[PDB]
Amino acid sequence: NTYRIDRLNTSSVKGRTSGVALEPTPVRNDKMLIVVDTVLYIRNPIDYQDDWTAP
Amino acid sequence: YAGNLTRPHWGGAASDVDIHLEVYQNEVDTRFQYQAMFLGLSSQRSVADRS
Repeated sequence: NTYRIDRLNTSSVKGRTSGVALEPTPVRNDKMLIVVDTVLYIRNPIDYQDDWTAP
Repeated sequence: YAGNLTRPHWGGAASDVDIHLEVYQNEVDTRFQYQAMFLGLSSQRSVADRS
């Protein structure tokens, strides 16, 4: 009943000068879900007598 | 009476007294069938699936 689509983020450009360490950055992610849980319906009962006395 | 008491009595018990013979069965009886009299003493019009 579920359905999965992954998501992903982006990194950011950073500057550096001579002897400066390159700071590592994470790239976050996640997931998304779509869950079917409801049943749409139409329920129309016709009695026998009304059937026998109407087209 | 020459056989007297000593007789097999197929379908007995102990001293051949209990009668437990198999029962026949074909059909059943119930209330007597009645046929509607007013089928011929009344016009039979039918509004089947119209109104």
